[PDB]
Amino acid sequence: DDGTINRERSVSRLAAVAVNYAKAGAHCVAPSDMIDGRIRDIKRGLINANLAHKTFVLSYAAKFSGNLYGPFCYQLPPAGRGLARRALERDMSEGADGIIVKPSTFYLDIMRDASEICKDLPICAYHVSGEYA
Amino acid sequence: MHTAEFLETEPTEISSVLAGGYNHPLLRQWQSERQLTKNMLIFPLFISDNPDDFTEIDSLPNINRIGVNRLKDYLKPLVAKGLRSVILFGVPLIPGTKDPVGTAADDPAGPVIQGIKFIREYFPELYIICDVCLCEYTSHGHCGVLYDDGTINRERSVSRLAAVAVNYAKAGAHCVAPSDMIDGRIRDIKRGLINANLAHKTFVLSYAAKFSGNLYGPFCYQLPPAGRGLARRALERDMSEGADGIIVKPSTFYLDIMRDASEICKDLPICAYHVSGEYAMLHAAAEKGVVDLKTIAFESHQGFLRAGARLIITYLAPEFLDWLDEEN
Amino acid sequence: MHTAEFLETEPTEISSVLAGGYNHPLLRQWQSERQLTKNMLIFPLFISDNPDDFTEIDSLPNINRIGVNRLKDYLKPLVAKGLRSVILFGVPLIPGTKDPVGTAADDPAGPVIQGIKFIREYFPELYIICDVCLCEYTSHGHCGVLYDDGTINRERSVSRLAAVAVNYAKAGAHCVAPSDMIDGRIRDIKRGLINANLAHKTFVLSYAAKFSGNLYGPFCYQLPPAGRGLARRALERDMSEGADGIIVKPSTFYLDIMRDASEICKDLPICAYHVSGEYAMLHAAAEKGVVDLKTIAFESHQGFLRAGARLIITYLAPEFLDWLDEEN
Amino acid sequence: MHTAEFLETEPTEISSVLAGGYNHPLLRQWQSERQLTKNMLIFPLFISDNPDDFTEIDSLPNINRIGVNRLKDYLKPLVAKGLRSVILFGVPLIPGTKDPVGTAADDPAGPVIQGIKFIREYFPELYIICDVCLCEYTSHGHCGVLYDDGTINRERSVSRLAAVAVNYAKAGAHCVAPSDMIDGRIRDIKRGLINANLAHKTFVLSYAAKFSGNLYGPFCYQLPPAGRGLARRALERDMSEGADGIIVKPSTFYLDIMRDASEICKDLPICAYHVSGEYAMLHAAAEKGVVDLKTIAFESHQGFLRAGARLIITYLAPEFLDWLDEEN
Ligand SMILES: [Hg+2]
Ligand SMILES: [Hg+2]
Ligand SMILES: [Hg+2]
Repeated sequence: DDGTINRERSVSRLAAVAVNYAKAGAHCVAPSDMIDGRIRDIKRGLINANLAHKTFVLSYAAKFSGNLYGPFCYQLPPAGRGLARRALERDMSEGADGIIVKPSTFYLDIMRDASEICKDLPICAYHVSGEYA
Repeated sequence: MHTAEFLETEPTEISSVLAGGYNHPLLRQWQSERQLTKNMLIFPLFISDNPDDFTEIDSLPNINRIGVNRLKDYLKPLVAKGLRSVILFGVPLIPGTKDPVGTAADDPAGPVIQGIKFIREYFPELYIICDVCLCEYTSHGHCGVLYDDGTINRERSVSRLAAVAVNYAKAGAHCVAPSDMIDGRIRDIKRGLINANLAHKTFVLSYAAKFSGNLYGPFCYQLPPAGRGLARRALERDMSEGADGIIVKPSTFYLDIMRDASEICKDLPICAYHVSGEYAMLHAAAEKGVVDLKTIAFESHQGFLRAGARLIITYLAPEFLDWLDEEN
Repeated sequence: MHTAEFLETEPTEISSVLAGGYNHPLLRQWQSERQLTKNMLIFPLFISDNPDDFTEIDSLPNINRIGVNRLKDYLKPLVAKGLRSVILFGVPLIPGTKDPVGTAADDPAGPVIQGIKFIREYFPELYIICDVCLCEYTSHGHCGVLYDDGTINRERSVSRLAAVAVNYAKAGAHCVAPSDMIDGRIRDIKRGLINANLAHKTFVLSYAAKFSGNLYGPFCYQLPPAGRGLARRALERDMSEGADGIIVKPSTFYLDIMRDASEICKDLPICAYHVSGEYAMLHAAAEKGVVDLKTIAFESHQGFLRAGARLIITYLAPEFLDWLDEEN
Repeated sequence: MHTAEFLETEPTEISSVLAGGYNHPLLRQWQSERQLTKNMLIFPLFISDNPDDFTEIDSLPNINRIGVNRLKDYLKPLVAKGLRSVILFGVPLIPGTKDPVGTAADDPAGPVIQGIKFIREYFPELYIICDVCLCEYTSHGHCGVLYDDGTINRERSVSRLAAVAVNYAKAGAHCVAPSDMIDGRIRDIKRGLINANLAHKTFVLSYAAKFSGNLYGPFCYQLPPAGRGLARRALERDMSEGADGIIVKPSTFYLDIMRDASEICKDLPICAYHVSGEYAMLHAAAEKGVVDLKTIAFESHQGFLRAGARLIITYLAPEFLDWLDEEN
């Protein structure tokens, strides 16, 4: 009601999509929300949907907010270096098989934390449009 | 008909709810490993030999080639703006001062030393850092004393650099930031300052991490962009050799390295350097409007502070001292 | 009647489902700590003294004893295949060159130095590594300058090895891989290259881990197969002594050690060496059909890359450069 | 004339002299993290359904397909040789026992359970480990209960495996080594043994690390040769799920992984498995003479013990029990 995101709903709704793609024939699903625990659920859903073993959950464990997406909801602070470590460690725990760090070039340190923390998970760098243009 | 499917959930884990730690604008200050002050900003200076100079350089810059008689005006305001430091860059412009050993380097009557005697007196407040390198005062222009139409003569160049290093330090400069990258030049610069009995007054601020990329001028010893291991060995070495603080450059493209710096060199104040490349890249990008300068400037700079740095050498110094004064 | 019993389960834990990270053929590339390129492969060369030589050796080999006048043909193709490096092995075949101090070693007119002057000119592209040892140029043939009908005279042999090491390095070779295993031979080879003012050009690629097993030739200082601790102390030492990169051999039977190598010597490029034994063992095994060569070759080689190595010295080099060109 | 140059040295560092720790033959036993005994060796058994069987398999093997009436002779000697364990492999040969759920699996009258009741009585001394998998007792032959002309039905197959697992364990078997690699099959096999109130008697010896390579038979869920990270996550998981010991296979080509195993699973006895591939590869290699079997056999096996394993599953078991009796 003319406010703030209804977590559990949105999540229940996202996990829904997530699986339909995955039912449709897609190999990977990269949730780009950043709504807490959306991964535990997307993995659980793919499980019941008995697709757990085919789909690669590639989370966006690290989606920060900066003037690099379009010049000028839930989204981690540029200076918050600790959330981002807790936000990875969480998604790793929740089932994520790989993770995404973005933007990239301005957050190599974070990407660096990613590798340490999420050492056994293939890490992916995202060169946001901002950086690009 | 296609209806919105909604999967069946489980109760929310208390360990999936971080979001409340970062909601208010204040908790986004309370999450910053360190907040950006004015006393962090270190302004580079390119003191030219024509004491009447104030020549604009450029690629996107708003940076100059000042002279010792302009200094009391360009510096005046900034300082009243709260500026606490500067990193001197000397610029010989006379027709015959270069040479085979950058002799004109430690030159009691040049840009640098004739700049350092100017501040210590008109602006006793400031804190003087002096870049230490033979690039600019040499005929070939390489950073160091070279051999037979080849490769740098280490021990010589070093013996020569440590020389300058101390003269600055004898002249009245607080800090010396060697920018060569010639092995063991630090052990020597520290030793020299020791005999010269100045060890206890001068802050050796090494450039432990000087990489090579298209970010210094569009297109000698210098670490590879991909070599992540040298850079760790190159820090650990300079830390051992006496360095009291260290420099990582460029910065924004090497936050990971700056990150390694903090771990490795944990007890040494780390400094971030926003190379001109980065700098003129941001302005250039702001003009086409790909982003708004002021926005990208602090993000990029808190990138320094998060990534590890408690100090910064940037050209946006004129700018931040204004900004950091602001609230709403 | 005997019926298939099926126990009663619990809901599947999200932390028991890894399988989706490795299903597509591409995610099995996305899981490899490092993918195998051509620029990793380093080809050993056994340059004989009869410049007309191209004598096949063997146990299972497809390896030879070439001469300096064959070199421009055997090497030609491979290079056009993308080959970027080689590790020279000199072979004196003349009737009187051995001796009490492997004098003929650093010999400006031998296999090795008369090979290294051949490439630097006909194939400037290549990267030359030179094995450094007194085994082959000595009458007794031991690796080092020996005493009275006994045990190696360390300091001598070392003083002598460091000598060769530098001559190669003076001759135009890029890298020097000491293969003795005589204590502190590295500190000295690095020191020598320093005085010789070549420190900054030559890559000391030690053989920090040279064990002893039936894999070099069927059946001096050399580490025990079970001694897992020496090997860690033997690396940490060579790292300290100046080594810029290190070698582990044999390889496939010592992936654990290669693994220790990576941890210990984390910032130093690690190299895997597929000893001839291993090599002729694989061919020999492929002929009886116990496995298909091509299959076992990459598995065994990605064993290097997973286990820790970003470089490799193998005889399957002729082979991989072909293969790595392939897709389906 | 070309004379032997000898560089000028520095006094030998005490920290470059390890060599005295490994000189005598005894100090090379005193350096082994662990010495190889007979009670380490675990012999695999392929108990066929024709109780009169003793059919030789092969690629290089000296391994068979015995029957329950041969068992008291083939086993007799070995045991008197000191053998303390075996890992049973059941072989149904009758024309109609396969099927959609490997029902014939836990079959009180089959190779496996009719083997396990034979030892517990004629050789009470031995220690029985039973491989647990649906590969061999299924029509399709995949390891697990499959779907509609596709991909393994996890939860089913698991529910079915845990079933077998317990029947063996009810039948009188000491250990159960699941060889599937179907996620979470361990949590369940441990849970089952718990309800079945056998948790405290049966040793779950997982195959936490079963990779895929040309070493099992020349040319379902199974980890990639290059995936070094899954294997660490795949161990840490099985350790968590109840596994009391773990298996790494193949072995010699994965000593690094076996190495990770020891670190990760430090408090769990680690076991090395010398897959048939490796095995027939060594014989095959010994025949052409590329090496002498006996030599390569212990090196390769101490490779297990150094790399991390306090147990071993090999076909050279007949052999070592002889050998380990020897001195000179
Ligand atoms: Hg310079
Ligand atoms: Hg040698
Ligand atoms: Hg199986």
